[PDB]
Amino acid sequence: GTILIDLSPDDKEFQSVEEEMQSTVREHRDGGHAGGIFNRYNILKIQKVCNKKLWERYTHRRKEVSEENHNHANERMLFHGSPFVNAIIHKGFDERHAYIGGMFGAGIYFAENSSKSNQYVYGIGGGTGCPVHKDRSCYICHRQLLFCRVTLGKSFLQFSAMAHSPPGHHSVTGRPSVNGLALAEYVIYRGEQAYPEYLITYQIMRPE
Ligand SMILES: CN1c2ncccc2C(=O)N[C@H]1c1ccc(Cl)cc1Cl
Ligand SMILES: [Zn+2]
Repeated sequence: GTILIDLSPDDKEFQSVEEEMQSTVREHRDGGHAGGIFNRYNILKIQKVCNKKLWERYTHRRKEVSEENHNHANERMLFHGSPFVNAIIHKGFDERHAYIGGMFGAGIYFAENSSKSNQYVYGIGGGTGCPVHKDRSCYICHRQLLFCRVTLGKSFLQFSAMAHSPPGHHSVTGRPSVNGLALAEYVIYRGEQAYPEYLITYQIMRPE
């Protein structure tokens, strides 16, 4: 029951989502190995993901968390890149979409840096790159990211360089403690704590 609604580039909503995408690009410690080499994106399309049952599943869980955390859901808008994005927008997030080998355990990971999520579009470590050219830095092929509404509740803070949340917490926050320019990454352990709100289609752009 998912429908996708295209946003106009003239729409303030398109513009605010594009700005969050573009402004959160950073350099990565792999020199571009996983995600490719780029400083900005060519945004091709931004679509709103509308699914009433998935939305109600999200808001139900959001209310439970909020009531466990002094009426504070601690909701964020975060990026998610995955080879499962077409399944996620139709079926919702669930344990099949978790990263079993993640550093905070088997969970569903999200990023503040759009370029961090871009590293995972073609799989863990960028897999083998795009299916057409086998190129992790492909400038031709269209990529997709999700910009998701995420309930963190009481988040366990890890200072750093499906499983359960730590007891007494609803998520984990990975705070960068070496790279002064990296933004945070977050993990949830219940698929109901995220809603895939926007589907963003783009290309990475070759630096000039
Ligand atoms: C694991 N990965 C991430 N890790 C840190 C920050 C953000 C992300 C993200 O955007 N995607 C996840 C992810 C990628 C691929 C697969 Cl198969 C599962 C996940 Cl959870
Ligand atoms: Zn390609």
